[PDB]
Amino acid sequence: EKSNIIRGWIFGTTLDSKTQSLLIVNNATNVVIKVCEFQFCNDPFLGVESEFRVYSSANNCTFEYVSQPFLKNLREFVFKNIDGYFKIYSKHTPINLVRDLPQGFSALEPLVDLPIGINITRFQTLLAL
Amino acid sequence: QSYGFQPTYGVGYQPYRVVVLSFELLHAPATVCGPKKSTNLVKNKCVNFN
Ligand SMILES: *[C@@H]1O[C@H](CO)[C@@H](O[C@@H]2O[C@H](CO)[C@@H](O)[C@H](O)[C@H]2NC(C)=O)[C@H](O)[C@H]1NC(C)=O
Ligand SMILES: *[C@@H]1O[C@H](CO)[C@@H](O)[C@H](O)[C@H]1NC(C)=O
Ligand SMILES: *[C@@H]1O[C@H](CO)[C@@H](O)[C@H](O)[C@H]1NC(C)=O
Repeated sequence: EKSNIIRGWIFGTTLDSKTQSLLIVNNATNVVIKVCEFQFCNDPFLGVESEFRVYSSANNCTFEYVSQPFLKNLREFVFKNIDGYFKIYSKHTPINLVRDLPQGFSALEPLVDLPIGINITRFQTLLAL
Repeated sequence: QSYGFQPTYGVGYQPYRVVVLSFELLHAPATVCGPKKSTNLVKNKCVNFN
C-alpha cells in the first residue's frame, strides 16, 4: 500500500441492477458496508476527496454497517462464504521487498463475521489515486 | 372513504391502532432473538454452566 489506493471491494452474484449483492468500501475514516442492488455504471474511482463521485445508485438495500477506522507496507486479507456467513480475516506487516509477496510466516486473525445469507460469484476492486 | 371518528360514539365506532408482525423462514442464519440471561459468576465451587 504505502499510498492507500485500494479503498474497497465489490461482491455479488450479479451487480448490474439485478440480484442482491454486497459492497465494502473505506476512506480511512470508517468502513462502510452495504448489501444493496447496484449497477456500477462507470467503474467507481476517485478521479482527482477534493473530487469524488459516488458509485452506482441507491436501491433496495437489506443491511448496513459502519465502524473501525480501518488503516514499504503490506496488508493481507481472506474472504470466504460459509452457508450464509461471510467471513473476513486480515493482517498488517511492513516489508522491504518491492517485487512481490515476501517469505516468512503470517497468520490472519479474524474480523467480525456477516450473516448475509446471499451468494457471491464475482468480485472487483475499488481504486483511487 | 374518509373516517368519521367522532368522539360522540360508542366503543365499536371508536378508532383503534393495530400492529401486525410476522417472521420469515430459516433460509439463512437468524438475526433477531429475545434477550439472553446473564447471571452472576461463581468461583471455587462445582457448578453447571452455559
Ligand atoms: C468517508 O468518510 C466520512 C467521514 O468523514 C464518512 O462519513 C460517514 O458516512 C456514513 C455513511 O453515509 C454516515 O452514516 C456517517 O454519519 C458519516 N459521518 C459523518 C461524520 O458525517 C463516509 O461514510 C466515508 N465514505 C466512504 C465511502 O468511506
Ligand atoms: C428487496 O430485496 C429483498 C431481498 O430479500 C426481496 O425479498 C424483496 O422482494 C426486494 N423488493 C423489491 C421491491 O425488489
Ligand atoms: C445460491 O444459489 C443457489 C442456486 O445455485 C440457490 O439455490 C441458493 O438459494 C443461493 N443461496 C444464496 C445464499 O444466495
